[PDB]
Amino acid sequence: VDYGELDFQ
Amino acid sequence: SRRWFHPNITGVEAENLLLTRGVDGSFLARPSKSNPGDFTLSVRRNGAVTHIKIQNTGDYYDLYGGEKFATLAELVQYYMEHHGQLKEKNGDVIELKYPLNC
Repeated sequence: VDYGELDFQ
Repeated sequence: SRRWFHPNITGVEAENLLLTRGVDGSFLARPSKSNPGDFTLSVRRNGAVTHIKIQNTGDYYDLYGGEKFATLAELVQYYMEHHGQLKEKNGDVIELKYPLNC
């Protein structure tokens, strides 16, 4: 853990 | 009801739980430890677990970006039903398929 990074639209 | 919500679990416990009891696509929500008031999604994918921060401002919920929702259940259901909308930087979707019940 490890927190993923997000791609929005 | 919100069966996918685990009120008394940490991230390491969520991880173990998804690995033992779930399949790839299994997911759950829990309270954030890193930020009280927030929540966290923990998602099994390719045999490992990724964790996703959920912002609770008091007004609405989101994933520190993306579309905003009045409630936690609306956010979870939206991402269950719009699989392309939740992706990491590398282009891989993070798929919320199978809610792991408490």
